[PDB]
Amino acid sequence: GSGGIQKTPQIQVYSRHPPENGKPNILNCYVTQFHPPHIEIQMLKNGKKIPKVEMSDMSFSKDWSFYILAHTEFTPTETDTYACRVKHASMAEPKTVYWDRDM
Amino acid sequence: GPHSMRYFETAVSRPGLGEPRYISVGYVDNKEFVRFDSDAENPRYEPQAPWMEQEGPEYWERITQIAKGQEQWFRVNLRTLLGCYNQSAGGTHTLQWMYGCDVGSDGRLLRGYEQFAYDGSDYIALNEDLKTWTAADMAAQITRRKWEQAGAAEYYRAYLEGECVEWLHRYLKNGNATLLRTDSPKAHVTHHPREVTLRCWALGFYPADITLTWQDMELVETRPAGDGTFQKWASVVVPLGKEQNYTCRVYHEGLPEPLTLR
Amino acid sequence: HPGSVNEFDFGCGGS
Ligand SMILES: *[C@@H]1O[C@H](CO)[C@@H](O)[C@H](O)[C@H]1NC(C)=O
Repeated sequence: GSGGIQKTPQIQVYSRHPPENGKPNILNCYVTQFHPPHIEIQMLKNGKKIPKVEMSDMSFSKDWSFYILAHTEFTPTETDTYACRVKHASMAEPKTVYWDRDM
Repeated sequence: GPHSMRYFETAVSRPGLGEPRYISVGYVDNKEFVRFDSDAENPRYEPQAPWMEQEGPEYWERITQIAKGQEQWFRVNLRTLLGCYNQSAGGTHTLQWMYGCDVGSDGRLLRGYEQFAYDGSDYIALNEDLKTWTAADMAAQITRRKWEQAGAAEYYRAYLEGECVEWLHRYLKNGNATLLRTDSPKAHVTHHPREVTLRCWALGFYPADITLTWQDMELVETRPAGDGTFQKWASVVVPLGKEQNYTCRVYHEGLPEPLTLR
Repeated sequence: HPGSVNEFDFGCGGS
């Protein structure tokens, strides 16, 4: 809560297509409205680091805060859990955000 | 459809961990097309869009030398700013620069932008006239005076009206298959027992500009979906059995007739 | 195509 010099990331986790078990898709973690820009983003499958995640679309808004997309190809199943885990100076602990399949 | 080119340049200090990290990302509309990162092994500009395979080795060498010079301009101006603000070495600090041009659907220049921020708030910005500056604090008032005397604005105005527009025209033509396409939204509504939440989704659309209305409203900023298309949702909380009175509307460049759904 | 190397520094020391 040094809200004058840091901004806490907003973490959005969503698929390209409405999910269908065993149909190929893309999982996105859009990490937004943060400052300062150093950040670490992992995408997790059943609690473990997905390799070969692409980081793209780094930009900043009119209020100067930072945006970045992490994305990966995946095929959802009934029993695979997906999350985005973020570490940023604004937060004591890494934050893990779980994909909401039914939003 | 009007179009824009924009660059997002950031240096961020990391005291005791090494020199500041310098990143420059270029966009045509909302498509990233080039990127430099000082932390890469072999830092250079790299293409992020397929139309940039048309440019030759001379193009990559010249813009990579610009990034090597620009990196040092950000590192020295970070160190200047510590002395302007009487800040200690050792704290994390950030210098941002956004610049670019907007053109109409006929390609003519609509406006240009040069804006700087220190530690995530306004520093100095060029006005719409491309001639005079807005300084946001006491430090930037001194820069404004020096930059008025040196004629800084004239160098930026020459870029924004010439090079920026001429390269944006070249990229719109070379990337016309990607950049001038229209992918119309695919929309659906989801039903969430809560009150009840109605959520109108737009998926699979290009370009990013859209309007979602319910006929108050939760939403998210339009967001990239990982394959160069965009998505958006807007939600309302409605009375627990009378939700057929509610209608989601979507407007987009690819819908000559807007969608209506419930 | 990016902007060329910035010609001027901030110089915000004052007197
Ligand atoms: C600047 O910072 C130093 C060291 O932190 C401090 O002792 C000094 O009083 C400051 N000078 C001004 C003008 O605030």
